Amino acid sequence: DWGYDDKNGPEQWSKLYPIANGNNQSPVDIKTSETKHDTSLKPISVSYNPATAKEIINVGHSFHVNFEDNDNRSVLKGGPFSDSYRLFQFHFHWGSTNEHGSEHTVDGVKYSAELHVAHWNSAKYSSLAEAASKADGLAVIGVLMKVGEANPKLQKVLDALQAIKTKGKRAPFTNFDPSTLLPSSLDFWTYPGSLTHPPLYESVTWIICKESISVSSEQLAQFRSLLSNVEGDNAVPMQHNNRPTQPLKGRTVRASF
Ligand SMILES: [Zn+2]
Repeated sequence: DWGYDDKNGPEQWSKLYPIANGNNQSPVDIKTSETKHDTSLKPISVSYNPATAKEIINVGHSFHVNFEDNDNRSVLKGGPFSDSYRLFQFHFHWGSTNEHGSEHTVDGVKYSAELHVAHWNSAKYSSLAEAASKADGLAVIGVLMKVGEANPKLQKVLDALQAIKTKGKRAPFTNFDPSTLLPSSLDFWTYPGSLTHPPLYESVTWIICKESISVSSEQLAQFRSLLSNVEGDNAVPMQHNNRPTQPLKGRTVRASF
């Protein structure tokens, strides 16, 4: 079983998942002096239907907000993509303290947390399960979260956590459009990469926003007070779930700006 502690964590993952030492691993440090501006990149277009919001789940290492993905009610288009990608989930990563917590870094700078909005290629594939292992199967928008002012758009999500405190708990989570969590500028970086935890498939086209969103110290505390243990066991707070940055191995990070 994999996690984030020292026995089962990022430095150990290569034992059952050798792709952890692959050539297209994520996250990465984005060095802005080494990025290549690409005039061919189109604007990012998101069109999400709040009716697709389904469920919030404590998954032990994190929590997930899942969406109905049976049709194209909620889609990502544009950027580097010719295909339409269907929303299926969003989640966050965070760290032990405010000083770290993001997965991607920019010129070496670590942010406090990171939002991931994940989609699958419904133009080419019939299901998430099919798409997840294909090079062009997944598209994830990453948004760096900078500690500062409380973010009111996080409210519904944070209010839901009291109902899913321990591992395996789940609740309906409905009528929510996660494009409300995105920054006002959708200027972005893009590079070919991977899932940031097992199974670590190199199936993700990353879209990293240039503009951060805010999160308060107390909002981050709410993430960290989720519990990784099952109900009735000794409490084990979910202190962190960010992977260290990985070698670019010659990949190019492109800029839309
Ligand atoms: Zn993630």
